[PDB]
Formats: sequence, structure tokens, C-alpha cells
Amino acid sequence: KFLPFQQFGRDIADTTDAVRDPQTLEILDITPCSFGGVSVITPGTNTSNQVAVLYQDVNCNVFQTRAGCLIGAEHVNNSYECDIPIGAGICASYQTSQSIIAYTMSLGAENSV
Amino acid sequence: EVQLVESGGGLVQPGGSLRLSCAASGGTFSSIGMGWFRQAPGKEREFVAAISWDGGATAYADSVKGRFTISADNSKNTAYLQMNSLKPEDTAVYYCAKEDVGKPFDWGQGTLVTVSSG
Amino acid sequence: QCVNLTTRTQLPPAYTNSFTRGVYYPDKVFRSSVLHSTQDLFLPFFSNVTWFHAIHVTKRFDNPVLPFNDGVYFASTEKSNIIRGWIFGTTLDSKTQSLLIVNNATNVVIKVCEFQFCNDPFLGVYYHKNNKSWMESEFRVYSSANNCTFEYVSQPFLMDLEGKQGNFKNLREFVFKNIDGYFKIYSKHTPINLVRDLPQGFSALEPLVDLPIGINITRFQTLLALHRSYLTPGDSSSGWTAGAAAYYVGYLQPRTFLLKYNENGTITDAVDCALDPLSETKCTLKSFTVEKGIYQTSNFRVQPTESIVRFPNITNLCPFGEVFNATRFASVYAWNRKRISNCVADYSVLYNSASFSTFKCYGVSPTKLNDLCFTNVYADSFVIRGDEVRQ
Amino acid sequence: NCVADYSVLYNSASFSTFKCYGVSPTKLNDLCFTNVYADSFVIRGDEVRQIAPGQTGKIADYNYKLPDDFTGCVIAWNSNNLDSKVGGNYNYLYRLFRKSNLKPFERDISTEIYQAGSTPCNGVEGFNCYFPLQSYGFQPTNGVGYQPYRVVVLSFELLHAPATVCGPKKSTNLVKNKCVNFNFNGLTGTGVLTESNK
Ligand SMILES: *[C@@H]1O[C@H](CO)[C@@H](O)[C@H](O)[C@H]1NC(C)=O
Ligand SMILES: *[C@@H]1O[C@H](CO)[C@@H](O)[C@H](O)[C@H]1NC(C)=O
Ligand SMILES: *[C@@H]1O[C@H](CO)[C@@H](O)[C@H](O)[C@H]1NC(C)=O
Ligand SMILES: *[C@@H]1O[C@H](CO)[C@@H](O)[C@H](O)[C@H]1NC(C)=O
Ligand SMILES: *[C@@H]1O[C@H](CO)[C@@H](O)[C@H](O)[C@H]1NC(C)=O
Repeated sequence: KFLPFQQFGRDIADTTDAVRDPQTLEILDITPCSFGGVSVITPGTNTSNQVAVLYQDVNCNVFQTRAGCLIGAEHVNNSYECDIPIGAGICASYQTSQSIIAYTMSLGAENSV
Repeated sequence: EVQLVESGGGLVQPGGSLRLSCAASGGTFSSIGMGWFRQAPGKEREFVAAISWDGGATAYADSVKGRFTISADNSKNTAYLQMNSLKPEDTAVYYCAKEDVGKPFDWGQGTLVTVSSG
Repeated sequence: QCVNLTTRTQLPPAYTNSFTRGVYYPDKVFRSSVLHSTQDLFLPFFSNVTWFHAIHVTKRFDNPVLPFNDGVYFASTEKSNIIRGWIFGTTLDSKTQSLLIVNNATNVVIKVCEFQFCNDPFLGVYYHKNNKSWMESEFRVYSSANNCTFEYVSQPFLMDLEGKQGNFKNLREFVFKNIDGYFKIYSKHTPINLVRDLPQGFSALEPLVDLPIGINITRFQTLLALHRSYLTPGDSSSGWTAGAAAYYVGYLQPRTFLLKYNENGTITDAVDCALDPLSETKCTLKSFTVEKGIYQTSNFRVQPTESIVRFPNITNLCPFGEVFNATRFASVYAWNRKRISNCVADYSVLYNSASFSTFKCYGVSPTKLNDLCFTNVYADSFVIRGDEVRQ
Repeated sequence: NCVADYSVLYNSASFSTFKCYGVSPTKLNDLCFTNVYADSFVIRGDEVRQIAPGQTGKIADYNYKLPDDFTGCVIAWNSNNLDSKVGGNYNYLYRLFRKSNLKPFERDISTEIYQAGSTPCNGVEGFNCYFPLQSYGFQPTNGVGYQPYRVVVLSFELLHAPATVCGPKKSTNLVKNKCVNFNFNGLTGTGVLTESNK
């Protein structure tokens, strides 16, 4: 707490680090709830019937990604050229049983002239 | 504790008619269980009848059918009752309890009622 | 009045799986070559079925009751008229109105009356040797019949009763719903004969019955039929005879799904919107085929669980008990001016209390109160007899 | 599956405010509606605000109510001369202390006891053990705003325009192909007509 006749902590617009007005008053932090959206990664119905779910901002075969927690696709050591973007420099594709894999995007064929 | 007053009882010739009064001073004005009770000599207390405060509902026991009709007065906050066909075993003491919010069967003192030809 | 005929033997039920059933058009309207979503009471794409072994002469005697739970989805394939009717009612007595559905080869009689129900009701039929037919004579399922309100008689519409021997080559369907004081019974018949217990058929039911009834129901039982057996006095048999039949048991829950119409106006292929991500991405896109890429769907949101309060405790410390205790005032003639403001003004004193009569208004939630600040609690000191409270 | 004939409503007098139209303005006896459910009942008639949108009442707390749809007819004519016994109308009666704000279109018929105190009926009478059924006992000489009234409410529930319940006296032959408006079975619209199979 800072001063008696005013205790409701709030700094920018909506953080409101308080609750409302407890008799013990005083302010600690804010954590009501915070979770985001979801998207689905598919290779094509005529190609396969399995997909990969990618969450937006979730602190999670689960594979963590700065773009979001992605479950349903494992990573690999190496990298190929990709066409399904995921964001944050990592993308996923369909590679042969057969499963969907996600990898760091490759820039191109390295050659030192 | 609650205050209940009963009067008018006494000796009556068999097959008479009595009009007793139960003046309930106050009573939280939330009555739901107004009813009278009797205690025959050497006989355990048993239910007799009841009158609702929010309606005209007046339930009666099997033994008091027809011959017993009870009524109240929301303006007077009282409880009246009329009797008929007094028979010797009806000789007993009666009570008028007040059952309300928390208030149990607000018990009083009753009045002795005698049904005999002596 | 009633005879108790129970058996001490009990067997736990068994479960199985259900394929694509429980589907109907949301509205009586007709549509062609246009896709449309739908959110109402249905049955999901995958679930389980519960049918009892109603065979007792190996043998199993099980005649239990089923709670209502806002409609029960049924389906049966009886051949010898095993399931006769369905008795409804929480108490199953003469104080509650029940349903009596009886079907025969002449007329379909649907009676909704208050029939008295015994502990173990069951209908029995006999077989006369001279007539070489089966009739009903033991009408002991009901004791008293009073308060008759509804009585509907009609010819059999979707029942043929022509084949003398049919080995599970029929599919009658019933849908039960108790909403807005109604008990709708939808009828559906499609000929099926396959190897497995449940084929992959898919056809929505068609409305035929819209009988209303208003009553709260949470329990009902399905009736049955018995065939009399000629037994000698010295045989000492079980005394119970029954055929072979089964009945699915399910329940209803409101969800949302997807439907696709055809040129004939009948749903040919439908995807389950809330089954999996592959079908979840088809909830937004109006196509049943999707190309490769990223598709967004309904956001992932965690609903809160704990919702509690933390109100002040002391604040201002017993507004009335600091100088007047619970209740104690001076002489009547001295009406001293004593008011307490900016205080808690809580009503913990009048919660339990003892007798009293209060001011007989209590406008907002009598005896609850304790929700307004009020200006002050000025309590004048005086004493009166109290019998003349009306004055 | 009848002719309705709502023109009789404009006859006589008294009644009450309709307070439920909720479709659109033009003409009364043209549309075929969906289902006409008559649920006439008799109350004390002291206040009919319960039948109005919102304003939950004492009787509607445990009796007929429209949740949020209404759209119906709440015609209620005052009548004390009829169905009134000279020694109190003990035939009419009502059920009370039944929970709070029950489902609107859900009727129940049972007494038992509400158990508003501490001791239930247990199959017998007692204090606070009244079966919820109180005789109205309407008196032939008991006020004007409290004497029993006759009220009938209508469900309506307009969702399907081409239904069977409509009886306008106008009849016209069917048009094969003319760019004219159509009002078949209460459904209105404009366009051209063409015959085909489906
Ligand atoms: C009760 O009020 C006091 C303030 O004197 C303080 O301890 C706290 O705010 C409240 N809770 C407890 C457990 O004391
Ligand atoms: C899918 O791929 C197959 C083979 O590559 C092709 O024949 C077909 O046209 C594609 N599209 C669909 C919808 O099947
Ligand atoms: C995400 O989860 C990991 C694993 O528990 C944890 O170490 C990390 O701190 C989390 N991220 C944040 C921002 O808390
Ligand atoms: C990537 O290389 C590390 C190093 O040995 C290895 O442990 C890991 O399994 C590799 N990733 C995959 C997907 O094989
Ligand atoms: C004040 O009232 C309370 C009961 O509410 C009880 O402590 C006693 O009757 C009174 N206190 C004293 C000290 O007399």
C-alpha cells in the first residue's frame, strides 16, 4: 500500500492491480485469466485426414513454438523449404508411415562462390 | 417467550357450544402454523387443527369433522373457534400455539374445559 | 391390492458403441443444394448404446426403470410384440397422469389417464387351442382408471404386421421430448437386415405426433408382454415366460452441428462440427474440402472456476452495542437524541433475537436486509406495554 | 385446421389491452398463423399485470406465464353475474406457495406440502402442513375490482405462415403464369409463377 485514502492500483488503462476495496486493502498483481485463439494446420483432404492444432499463446508430442504451442506435429534436426507458414521462423509441411512435421524454415541452397 | 392468553372455558352441559378467544399480542406477523392443541388427562398431546395466516386454509383432524370450525382475524390478530356436540371424553384442556419465523409452537397456559352434567 | 413378484438375481448392464444416429431437420422447411448449420437437441456422431438382455425362461430377468432426464431416444426391432407401451410418472400411481400406448392388429389406441400401477406390472396373453390364435384376457396391469382426459384411436400407419416370421428385419424409431408442455413422438420405419447389430444407416425421422402434456417427470418404465405356458401342478417351474428383444437407451443434450442438403432435399453427407480439428475448420468454411494452409477457428478461452468474495470485517465495531448493548434503554420520558452514523449498521442483533414483532413492513427481503447504508440509527429511549402495538 | 374467425373479437366491449401484436402492421384476418392454443382460465381479476410482459405476479409465479415471446391475445372480459353462487363461489380455487418463478408452460397437479417450516406432512395433516389448494369463495357482493374475471390467452408463436388455421371469406381461382402477387395460405410475396416438379 502507498497511502490510506487511495489504494486502487492501476497504471495504464486496464491492468488495475487491485481487486475492488478490501478492508485490508493493499495491492499485489493481476492474473484473472489470459488465453488466446487457435488455428488448424492441414495438408489437404485428398492428401490426408490428419491435422495439427496450433494455439496462439499457451504455456504448454507437444512442441513449444514462439508463435504458439503446437500439438500434433514433431520437429526435426534438419530443415527443408516450406510452404505452410506458422510464424516466428518455423513452418510445417507433410513428409512421409506418414505424419505432419514442423521445422525451422530453410533460407536456401548454401554455396560459397 | 411469547404471550398467549386463553379464556372462556369452564363447565358446559353435554352437547353445548363454546366460543373461546386466543388473543395473540403481536407475533412477528409472519404466521404460517396457527393451530390449537389438546391434552386429555393421561393422554399425550395430539394435533387438533390449524389455520393458515396467508389463506383461509383450515385443516381439521378426523375426530373434529363438522363439529369444529376455527377462524382468525388479520385485523384483530386473534383466533376464535366454535364447538358443537360436546361429549364426555372431550373434557380436557386446550391450547393455541403460535408457530412462526423461529418462534416454535409458542406455547401458553390454555384453559380447562369441562364437559359433564354435574 | 398389489402382489410383489421380484427376483433376487441381478446382472450388471453391458455397453456397446453407436454409429451415426440421432439426426433430424431443425425445421419443417425444405431446402435444396444449400448448406446450413444447425443448433438444437440432437445426438452426436459417436456415442454408446445400452440394451438389456430381456430373455428369461441363458436366462436373465431384468425389468428396471429409466429416469426421464428431458427426453429419451429409443429404437427397437421387435417381432412378436415385445414392447407394448411405456408408463410414465415420477411416482407411478393414481396421483400422477401416465401414458398408455397399446398397439394391435385392428386399431392404435393412445390413452393418457391415471391408471393405478402395481409394484411389478406386466401384461399377459394366452393361446386358445380351438381358435388357434392369441388374445388378451389378464388385464391386471391397472387396478383403477380415473380422471380420463385424452383418448386417441387410429389405424396402424407405419406397421404392416404381414410377415408371419420376421427375423429382425425392421427398424421402428421413437423420439421423446418434453418441452413447453408437450410430449412429441416421432415415427420412422426403414427396412434393414444386416449382419452386425448396428448398420450404417442414416435417415432423419419424420414428425407424426404432437400431443401436449404438462407435468414434471424424472422416472418412467417400459412395459412388456408375456405368453402363458400350460404347466402341470407338479411341474414346479419358474412361472415366467418371455421372448427375445432389446432396446437402446440414450439421452439428450443441446449441441451444434452441420447439415448439407441434396438436390432431393435430404441430408446426404454431414460433417460433425464439434468432433475434431479437421471437421472443426469446416465449421467456418462452408465447404467439405479444404486446401493446405492455416485456418483459424473459435478462440481458446479458459473460463474461471473460483468466484468468492472478501468483505470487510471490523470497519466500525458493533454500531448499537457500544452504549446500548443488545437492547437496553433509559426511562420512557427521556427521549435522548442518540444517533450513530458512518458505521457498519449491521443487523446481527435481530437475526436470532427472541419473539418481538418489528415494524411489520420489511420492504426488501424481510429479515435479510443489511444492504443499505442509511443515514443514521437514531434509537429513541422509551418503554410501552406493547399489547397495543397497532396503536 | 379451422377458420379462426377473429372478427368476433371486435364484438361486445370491455376486454383489455391486447399488448401483444409483435408481427407487423396492415390487416387482421389474412395470415394463417401456426397454432392457436386457447388456455382460458379464471382468476380473482384483481390485477392482470402478471399476464403483461414482465411484471411477474402472484398467480403467474406458480401458474400461466409467457417467458419472453407473448405475441398473443389476452382478451379478458369482466363478468360477475355469471358463474357466481349466491352463497359464495366455492367451486373456483387456486394453489399457492409453489416455489418461485416456475417454468412458464409447465403445469403441475400435486399437493403434498411445501415444507416451509420444519415438519412435513408425512401423509397426514398438521401445523404448516396445508395442501396447496385454497378455495376462492367468490362473493356476489364483494367489490368490483376484485370480483372474478374471465381471461383467455393465446400462444400464437408465428414461425410458419402457410398453415391450416385461417378462414377469410375471400376466395379466388389459382393463377398459372401471371406476374402478380400471391397470398396463398397467408404467405405474401411478388414474382412470376412457373410450374415444375419436385
Ligand atoms: C480483519 O480486519 C483486520 C483489521 O483490523 C485485519 O486483520 C484483516 O483486514 C481482516 N482479516 C483478518 C483475518 O484479521
Ligand atoms: C487429390 O489428389 C489426387 C491425386 O493426386 C487427384 O486425382 C485429385 O483430383 C485431387 N483432388 C481431390 C479432390 O481428390
Ligand atoms: C512456459 O513454460 C515453461 C515450462 O514450464 C516455463 O519454464 C516458462 O517460464 C513458461 N513461460 C512463461 C512466460 O512463464
Ligand atoms: C535433434 O538432435 C538432438 C541432438 O542429438 C537429438 O537429441 C534430437 O532427438 C534430434 N531431434 C529429432 C527430432 O530427432
Ligand atoms: C448484552 O447482551 C448480550 C446478549 O446479546 C449479553 O452479553 C448480555 O445480555 C448483555 N451484556 C451484559 C454485560 O450484560
